[PDB]
Amino acid sequence: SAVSESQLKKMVSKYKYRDLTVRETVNVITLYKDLKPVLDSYGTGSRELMNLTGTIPVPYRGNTYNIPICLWLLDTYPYNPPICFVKPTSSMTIKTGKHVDANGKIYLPYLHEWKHPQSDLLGLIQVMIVVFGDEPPVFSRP
Amino acid sequence: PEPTAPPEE
Repeated sequence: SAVSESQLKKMVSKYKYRDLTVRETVNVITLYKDLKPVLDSYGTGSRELMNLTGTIPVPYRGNTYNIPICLWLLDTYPYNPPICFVKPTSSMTIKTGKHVDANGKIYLPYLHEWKHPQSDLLGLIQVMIVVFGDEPPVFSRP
Repeated sequence: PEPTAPPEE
């Protein structure tokens, strides 16, 4: 159970910067085993984009949580930042706040000033782990 | 492996 580069290259067939997107995607899914590349429609049935869906390990108050996220890579990735969302399961609820809006969209200085090649997905996830470690984007349903 | 979240606090 693993995704080969061939399957990835196919997903980003319509992207403007293919090799760059594939390279970073491989780097991300190798380090973060619970993130998986998925090709799905975004907003319109004709608008297919690849996203990384799954969880990332976030330490909070002495315990590690698998925070559910979805990172949509635009067809202009890595020159434009990904559009990121928290994806709560039925057992949790989104915590609207400083870094999460009403739709679950994530806001971070790293995304706001995103600039290739200094900015990348590995750096973005590292930031998320730190920021969400201070303020979780989701909490369980008590 | 499985999505988890901390309790309110």
